[PDB]
Amino acid sequence: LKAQTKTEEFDAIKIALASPDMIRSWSFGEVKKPETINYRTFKPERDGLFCARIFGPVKDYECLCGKYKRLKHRGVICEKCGVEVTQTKVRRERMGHIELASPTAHIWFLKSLPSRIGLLLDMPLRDIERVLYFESYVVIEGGMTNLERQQILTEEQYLDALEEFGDEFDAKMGAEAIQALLKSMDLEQECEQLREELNETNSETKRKKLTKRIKLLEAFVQSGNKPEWMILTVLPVLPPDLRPLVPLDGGRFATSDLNDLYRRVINRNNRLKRLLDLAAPDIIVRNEKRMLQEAVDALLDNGRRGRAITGSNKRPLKSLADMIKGKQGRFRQNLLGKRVDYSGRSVITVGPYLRLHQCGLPKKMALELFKPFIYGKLELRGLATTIKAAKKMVEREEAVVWDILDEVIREHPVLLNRAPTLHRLGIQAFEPVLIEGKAIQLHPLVCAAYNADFDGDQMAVHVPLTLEAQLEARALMMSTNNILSPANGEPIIVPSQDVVLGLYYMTRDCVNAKGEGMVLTGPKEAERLYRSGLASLHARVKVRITEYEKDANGELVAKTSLKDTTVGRAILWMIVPKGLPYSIVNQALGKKAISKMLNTCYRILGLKPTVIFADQIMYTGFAYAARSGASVGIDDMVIPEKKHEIISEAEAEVAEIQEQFQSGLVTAGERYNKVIDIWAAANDRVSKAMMDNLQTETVINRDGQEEKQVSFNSIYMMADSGARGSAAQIRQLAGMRGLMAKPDGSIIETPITANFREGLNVLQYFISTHGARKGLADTALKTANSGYLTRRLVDVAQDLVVTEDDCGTHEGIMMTPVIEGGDVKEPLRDRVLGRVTAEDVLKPGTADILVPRNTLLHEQWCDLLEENSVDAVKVRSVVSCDTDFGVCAHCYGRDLARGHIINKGEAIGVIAAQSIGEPGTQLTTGGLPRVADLFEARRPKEPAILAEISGIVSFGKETKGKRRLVITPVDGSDPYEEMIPKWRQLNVFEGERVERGDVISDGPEAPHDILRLRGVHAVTRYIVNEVQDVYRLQGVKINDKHIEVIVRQMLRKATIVNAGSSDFLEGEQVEYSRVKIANRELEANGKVGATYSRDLLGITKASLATESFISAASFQETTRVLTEAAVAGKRDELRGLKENVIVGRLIPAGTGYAYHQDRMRRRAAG
Amino acid sequence: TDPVRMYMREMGTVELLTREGEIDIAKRIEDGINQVQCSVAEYPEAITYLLEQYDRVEAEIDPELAREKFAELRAQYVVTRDTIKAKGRSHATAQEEILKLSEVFKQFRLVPKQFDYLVNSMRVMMDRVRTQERLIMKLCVEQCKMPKKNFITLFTGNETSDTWFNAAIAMNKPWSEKLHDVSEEVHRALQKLQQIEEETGLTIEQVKDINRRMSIGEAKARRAKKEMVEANLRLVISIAKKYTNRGLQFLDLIQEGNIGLMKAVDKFEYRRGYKFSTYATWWIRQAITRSIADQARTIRIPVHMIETINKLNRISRQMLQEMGREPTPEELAERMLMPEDKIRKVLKIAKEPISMETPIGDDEDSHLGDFIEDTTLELPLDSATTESLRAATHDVLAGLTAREAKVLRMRFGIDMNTDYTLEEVGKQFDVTRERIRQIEAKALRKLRHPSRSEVLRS
Ligand SMILES: CCCC/C(C)=C/C=C(\C)C(=O)c1c(O)cc([C@H](C)CC/C=C/NC(=O)OC)oc1=O
Ligand SMILES: [Mg+2]
Ligand SMILES: [Zn+2]
Ligand SMILES: [Zn+2]
Repeated sequence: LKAQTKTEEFDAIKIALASPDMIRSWSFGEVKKPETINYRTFKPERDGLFCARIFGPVKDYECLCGKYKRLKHRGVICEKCGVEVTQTKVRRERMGHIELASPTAHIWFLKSLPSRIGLLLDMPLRDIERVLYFESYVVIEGGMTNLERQQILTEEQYLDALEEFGDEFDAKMGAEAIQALLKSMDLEQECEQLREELNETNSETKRKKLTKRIKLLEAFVQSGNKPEWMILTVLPVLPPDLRPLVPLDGGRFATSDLNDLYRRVINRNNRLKRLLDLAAPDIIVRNEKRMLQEAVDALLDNGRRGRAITGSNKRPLKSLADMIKGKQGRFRQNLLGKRVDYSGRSVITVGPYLRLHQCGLPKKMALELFKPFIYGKLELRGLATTIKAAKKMVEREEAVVWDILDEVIREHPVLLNRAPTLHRLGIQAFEPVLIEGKAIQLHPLVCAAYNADFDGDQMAVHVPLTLEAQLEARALMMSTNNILSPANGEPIIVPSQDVVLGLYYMTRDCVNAKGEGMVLTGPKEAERLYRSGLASLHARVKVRITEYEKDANGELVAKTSLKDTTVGRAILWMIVPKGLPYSIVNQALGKKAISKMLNTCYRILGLKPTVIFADQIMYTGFAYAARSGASVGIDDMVIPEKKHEIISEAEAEVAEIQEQFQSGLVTAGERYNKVIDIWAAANDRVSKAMMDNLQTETVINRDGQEEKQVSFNSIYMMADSGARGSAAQIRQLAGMRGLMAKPDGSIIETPITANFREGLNVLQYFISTHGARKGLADTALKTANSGYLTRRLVDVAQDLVVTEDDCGTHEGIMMTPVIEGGDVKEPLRDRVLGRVTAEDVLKPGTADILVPRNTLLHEQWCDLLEENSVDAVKVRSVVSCDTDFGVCAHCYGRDLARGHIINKGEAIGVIAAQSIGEPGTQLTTGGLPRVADLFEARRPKEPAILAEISGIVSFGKETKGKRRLVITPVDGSDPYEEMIPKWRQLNVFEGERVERGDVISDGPEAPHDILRLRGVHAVTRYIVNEVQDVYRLQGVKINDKHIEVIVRQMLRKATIVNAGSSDFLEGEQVEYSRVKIANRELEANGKVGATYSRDLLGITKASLATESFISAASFQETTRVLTEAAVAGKRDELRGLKENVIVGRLIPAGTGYAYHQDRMRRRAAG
Repeated sequence: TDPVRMYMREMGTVELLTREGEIDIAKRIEDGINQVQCSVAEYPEAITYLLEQYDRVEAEIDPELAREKFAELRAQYVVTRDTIKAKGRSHATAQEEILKLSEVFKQFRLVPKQFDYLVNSMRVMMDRVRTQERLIMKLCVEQCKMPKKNFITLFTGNETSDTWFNAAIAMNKPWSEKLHDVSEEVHRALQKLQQIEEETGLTIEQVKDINRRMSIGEAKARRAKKEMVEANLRLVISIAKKYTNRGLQFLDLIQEGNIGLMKAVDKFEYRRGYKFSTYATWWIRQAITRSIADQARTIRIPVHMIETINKLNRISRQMLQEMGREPTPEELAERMLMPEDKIRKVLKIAKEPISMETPIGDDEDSHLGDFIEDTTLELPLDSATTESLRAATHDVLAGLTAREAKVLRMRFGIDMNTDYTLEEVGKQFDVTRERIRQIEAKALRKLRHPSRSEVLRS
């Protein structure tokens, strides 16, 4: 039964140090000349940094001398010119090597911060260099003599001390030393010593340093690597066709910088190699070596010294180092992110004949896009002899092909994506409708997801090729399945703006209208009553109608009624489907309510019949708009009748407060602060002036006297509807327009009292600038900042899939409605819908299991919950989820844009990360960074302290800059005494027992504590309840899960407290423990032990702890990761997401979930 | 901190000189020559080798004159061989013609190449001696458990014969009896040793000393010159401070300089009142300039090419002000020995030329080479068709006589390997040649119906 040898579905990646022999396993040869190409006959001279003799033929299947040019003589090597003939593709694969005159030192490990060559020698930085540039000799194995090994002498000393001990000690200088040094040390050794001293001395700086040192070490041993290797003797050179030497037009040339850089090492080396044979004076060759080690590090990570310039050009050259892709951090940096075939884009417009599952793509793009499918399909039906020609037909745009193409298209969706791809919806699959124009046409309803208007936004398109994709495209990405924001249960495919004006319009009622009070059979005769010119839309009318209600056993029950409604609202009811209450359209309908109508149709008749509703909800919503002829002309913007009146009234107050100020009844900061209120009040009144008047003054009259009703002025109906406007903005059209604050931040004690319908005067405008400018500026930034944020989250969620089914723990968190002092800042129902419980729920009274253990709370359930007065709930949430290395479905909850519980595999991490960082843009200590404060885990400036331990308190010693405070346990050993700076105000009661985690100073508190002290179900509520005050404040609906799930990553680490097998103090993944304690619990031995303590880790600091090193080395400092990762010879067993993408295999979630699983079992399988 | 200062500061140990320590050395050098010259003047096989090649270069600069001195030399040897073997004047006065001969050896120079050979040849031959010698000790001292105290007293006498071997076994000491287990080995090493006494034609005993006095003589001078150069670090810089930034970075020219320096010290002769420096300058300006031009641009380039350039570069800047405008290659070549395109061909290989990793816009910080399209690779719809070609064609050959098909396909490698000569295609099939030709043409006659391939054409 064979292993293998050849090539195979490998997995996982090993990185490590590089044996010289091993390196030589790589080179097809030693570059040894600094030449390039010929100079006249632009051939490549062998053998030198481009060659063929080594790297490969230039031209597919062709020897260099050229004796052998046939697709015949392949693996042959020209007798003359060291060339196997093969494709030229090798000279982009093959590598080289060079032998060095002097062993020479690897700049990554010598400086990539904690210098491996450093701490491994436990020998300081400054010296080694000192040894290297030949400043001073260093001891090595001095043996029983007079001196330590890693000790160092000056020349003279070395000489003095040479004369005393002839041999029997060793001292060198120059690379070889360190080379000498490493080869020679034995690790295994120090450790056991290091091991003891760890045990011999008990001190925190120490075991911090010590045990932390050792932990690095035996890692190295565990690697495989050899520290003699951190030094270079042979150097691999990257293949030529990647540091190419292309010709340009006008036959100037261009190449990558490595070639300069290369040419430098080669040069020095040789001349040096040369020098030896001249037996040149060691004063020079010393210098030479010193130069070589320059050229090298020039090569490798230019920037860690004097920074070799670019030749020719001022500017600095490009070191391998610099050419690492991903590269990033810290931080940035986007990744554009490869370009791509089958793709394109343009300007986009409306298209409202579009049924939500489609979009209008222009004949012309659609042509060039699907070109091959066309080439094939053409010759299949055999309208074309052969493709060559098939091309010519489409080249010719023959009429036939247009018809054809239609065929290729039929059920063939394409991808449509817009500007900054935020949440997964930034890409949505449509079926395409062929179209003239070079515009893309958009389904309006969708606009609102992408965020696209039509003032020039361009959306770009893609093609799903694979059979697969066409399903992926159709099942998941297809327009329709995305209509519940995965951010937050509500529909996202709500009635936008143009429309709800129409709807709102219809579902309205004028006091005394063309038909006030008749009665019609049903809407059928209702509309007929209209297009006939007989009724007004909104003339009140009773009508016969039927709603249905599927109240009974899954079953649809009908019901007729003489509902007392309007004509419009009648006519709408035509659109509504079955199991909906007429009650739903009875009223006026805001966009506020009308999305809510939509959700409901979905949570009761579900997808399809929610959808086709929504198109029809639109199609209509436009039509009565256009019919209504709403439009705005100056006359609509009513400046309240009494505006100017008050102004002068409050204009009074001020001359008053002035009088008093100069009479110094009252002060300046006083006065100011006084005045500015009254201006404030006025604006509230000149606000609520018009709004009181604008609102309703529609005073009209039926049969009798006068009645007044909610107006029909064109603009009210805008804001009233939710189409557009904000009474905040109105107030700027009619009444006074706010107050401007000058740049200071310091608001100006004289509001912009005029408005838009009136002139603005110079000065009015002017102050008005700075503002709108600052604003623009803000947005420009908040958006730069929103981003870098998300980049971090997804950086850290991500590798997180809904893996386990139901972890099966009873452990959950406790939900209360939010109640911020006054009124409930947010209901308990919103919080809890969609979660799955810990334990069965009892009524008010008891023995009454309402809901049983873990149930997924639907709407009904809730409604049941709300009927019973029910009021707080323990719930399953992913910080609870016992499942390790994933997230049980049950611990989670339900959401999707689809309604039912999460399905295994979905990538909830990302889709968490998304729904946060996305709306972040619109944020306003506080606001955005105040957010980063949550997740970054930053202590505030001045943090409270709390009852460290429960137990009675007492103050000991005195004021010595800090008062030691000694808590005293009723039972336990009392000794807790903390040293506190008393130059801040206390709170605690002085002879009082203090429940650990009480307020012992007041002011902000630092989460790590709350965690540590108060608890997880505690902290975990802090992070959210407080992230939540921000978004909530901003009308921004994000559901808690997501945050929790971030939080979860925050606390991936934990600190042990005892042992048996781990290493006593260490900081480790609650993961690996949760597994390892298990492996002792009934497993091997109790041994013992171990216990831990959970740690709060800042997101960013969380991320950079990825089992996957590829993953992580994309987020932070890179140069580091590799450097530090290659030394402990890590392996990356894949599994994570990105890493699989980089190396471009298949995603282990999504679809690819179903697949990977199928393999991981075969790994460790027999 | 920074390589350059180190070199400087390193050089800081001034160690300046006057005329005195100047010449004072030059002899110290020269001694080590003779001392070694003399040292080597001593070697029979150094000279008997001199004979063998002489016979090889003469069996294949005035030849007859060369034929003459070889006689004086050739004469003076054979006599001396008898002042040994005939043992007249027991290496006292027979010693003297041995000396006369060596004198003959001590005059005139040669070719440094055969030299380092002999130098080597001696010492490699010296190797085999301590080669065979390193054998006997591990086999008697460490092997026979025999003390090294007793090994140097008796072996040292001869170091070739077996006088100590069979005299350390009869001493009836406790370490003696062990010497037997190596009797096949000791016999074999003393053999090759005396053999060297035969190959060398000199006692292994006396052959060390001479080789050494070279070796030291070696040091004396080695040591010496080293000193000389260190004197003039400062020289090099000055001048090398000239050639700077010329498509070559500092330390480089200067290293090279200290080569050009270090060279000069060799070819010199202090017996020349010409003062040492200005003899350096040349040999320094030598390497550092000739250094530059051949290794400085990313494409090499011949010299004259360099010069023929700067001829232009200078002229054009000379030309410019003449015609305070602008110089056109016709004009420029005019002012020239030069043809013209020959010039134009010249222009193009200047320019160093630009780095692909140059920045261009910042449309998304682009890079140059982010834009160089490939030209090798084949288009997909371009490759695909090809695929249609083999097929649709293979689609056709089947419609023909299975005998003709294999006759075309042979002519065109198709589905096969090398394209078969439209002759030798016969020869394989016999019925040559013309015979087959007709068959060929029969194919082509079918293109009544090639609406397939016809179209795969354009
Ligand atoms: C050497 C150490 C770093 C390794 C990397 C990052 C190497 C990157 C190369 C070689 C690319 O050129 C490249 C790619 O290979 C792939 C991509 C895609 C845009 C993937 C980016 C997002 C990944 N996924 C993620 O975040 O989880 C959701 O964009 C690139 O620029
Ligand atoms: Mg826009
Ligand atoms: Zn060849
Ligand atoms: Zn769970």
